[PDB]
Amino acid sequence: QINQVRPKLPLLKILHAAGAQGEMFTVKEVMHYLGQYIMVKQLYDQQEQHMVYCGGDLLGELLGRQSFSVKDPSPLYDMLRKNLVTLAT
Ligand SMILES: COc1cccc([C@@H]2N=C(c3ccc(OC)cc3OC(C)C)N(C(=O)N3CCNC(=O)C3)[C@@H]2c2ccc(Cl)cc2)c1
Repeated sequence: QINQVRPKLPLLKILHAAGAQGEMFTVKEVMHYLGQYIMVKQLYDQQEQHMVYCGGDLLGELLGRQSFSVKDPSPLYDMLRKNLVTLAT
């Protein structure tokens, strides 16, 4: 209810697969369900949780690659800006 916008359609399918329902979502509203999705699907390595391997996911089939490290916010913001539709650049 923060006058927020809609994400990319495969992101909305990943949110539905997490058990959610929606149209408009913030990065925080996405993340609540995306952390839950990655945990229930196990899209991470138990020993290196600082990486997620979405290149094998719908996020990967959309972007051609979506495997990344969570410790590096700059390339992560560049990916987010393509998967959650917004301003910038
Ligand atoms: C700005 O938007 C973000 C984008 C990417 C990452 C983050 C955040 N970084 C981590 C996280 C960080 C470190 C880590 O391990 C060292 C594990 C993490 O969780 C993933 C494995 C799900 N995320 C988590 O969900 N967490 C971190 C906090 N505690 C948890 O149990 C789960 C967030 C996340 C992950 C993926 C997405 Cl698509 C969205 C949100 C925010």
